[PDB]
This record gives sequence, structure tokens and C-alpha cells, in this order.
Amino acid sequence: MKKTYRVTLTALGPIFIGGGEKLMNDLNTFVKDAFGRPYIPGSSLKGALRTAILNDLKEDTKENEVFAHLQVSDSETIDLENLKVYQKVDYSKTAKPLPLYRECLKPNTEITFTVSFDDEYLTLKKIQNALHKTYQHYYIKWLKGGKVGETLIKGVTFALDQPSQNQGEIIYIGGGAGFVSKTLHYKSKNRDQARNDSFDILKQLFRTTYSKMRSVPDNVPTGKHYLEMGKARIKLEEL
RNA sequence: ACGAGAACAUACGUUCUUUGAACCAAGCUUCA
Repeated sequence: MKKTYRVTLTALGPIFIGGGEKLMNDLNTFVKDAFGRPYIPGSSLKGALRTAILNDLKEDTKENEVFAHLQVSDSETIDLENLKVYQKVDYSKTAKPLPLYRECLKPNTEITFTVSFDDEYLTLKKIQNALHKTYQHYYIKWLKGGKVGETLIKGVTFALDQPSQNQGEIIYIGGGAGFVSKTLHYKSKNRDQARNDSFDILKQLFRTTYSKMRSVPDNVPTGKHYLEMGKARIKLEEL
């Protein structure tokens, strides 16, 4: 069928998709086009749908048969007045601005995408249930322990957004929203899998153990919002 | 004081006239 969609992202948090050209001043730069006008490349959305569908064992290989057909294009190109400076804060305990800043996209930015995919193995029947599955396990596998354990009253304007819509089609794109948003294997147990990836992570660095690892929300610059970043809403309409 | 003397097997004559090394064939597949 080649069912094309016009999906649109609205930003619940500050977002910074890599860039490569990146340097208390710490002046940063972002991915732009050749006209100096920012946009979001389609590989970010393809990685987000890789988190969505391929949440399984390590078969994410050149032998793959699903994601050669998922034809994600780029977006429309938005001017640079949709951009404010923001800060990095780690909400584990005693939340303080860490010295690692970024010039990033302003929240609630309307960006739209010409996303299409073939129907040989790919439908929205898969996308809907896979996104609800990944969202529900993003709470019940990692963030439920962050809700019940080592929780401070500063974070609870914050939207828990679980009674809102169970078919909300929510993804996570990689924008420095912790090293939990760049995962692939959460199936299907709670704490044995947690300690599994805990030694898998802690043989790559030197931290003393504590639960839970690293949750990175953000806020607004007195009005406060405690806006978690990395997540966005998607609509699915044809053409 | 030889069946012997003398006597170029020589002259003129394009290995030449025809015709495409063509047709068939995303540097692409998985990469936040």
C-alpha cells in the first residue's frame, strides 16, 4: 500500500538530537541545514521506532527484514527563534544543575514529518500496541522503582499523563535524556533485568552502586513546570 | 676444338570492398 503519514511532534521537553558540531559559558551548537536553519533528521525518528518495534533480543543486524521498508523522511525546517537556552539537572537526589549545558529546541515546537512505510510486515496495528507496550514498560520496568524509591517531594505542574490516553503513541528520541532512553532490552522481568544491565553498565565506568541509576528531567526558567524531556506526542494522519 | 655458341621464365595487377564492442543492470541494504 505504501501508507504515507504526516506525523507531527510537539515537544514536552528540551530536545537536542546530537549534531556532532558541539563544543559556565560552554557555548554549544546544533545540527542545522546548509542555510543555518535547524531541523530534525529522520534517522532520529527511525531510531525511536527501532526502540518501538525492535524491543527484542540482539537481532538488530544486517539480516533484518522489517526496517528496510519503513521510509522515514526529514521534516520541515523551522527558524531559530524557536530556541531558548536551558539547563541540565539530574533528579536522583538533591537535584542540582550539572555543568553540561546545551543550546536546544524550545518545548512545544510543532515539527511535522513525511513518514511512510510498506505493508509487507509493517502496519499501525503493530505500531499502536508496540508503543503502548514500550510506554507501559517504561513505567513498570524502570520508572516505577524511581517513583517508589528515592523520590523527593520537589517533583510532585508535572504531568504523569498515564490516565490521559492509552493509545497516545508516545516515543522517546535521543536528546540527552539520560542513558535509559537509549535502551533496547526490557522484557520481561523487573529487578533481575535491572541488576543484569546494572553490571552491564558498571563494567563500563566506576560508580558506586545505588538505585535508581540516572533520571534526567528538566524545567523552565517564578513559574516552574518540572518538564521531563525526551518524550513527545505523535498524531498519525495520512498524507 | 664438348649436339654445341648466344638467351633473366620476364612484363602489367591495392589481400581489397560491407559493417557502432552494442544490448540487459538506484553504490544499495540494517545506523537516534
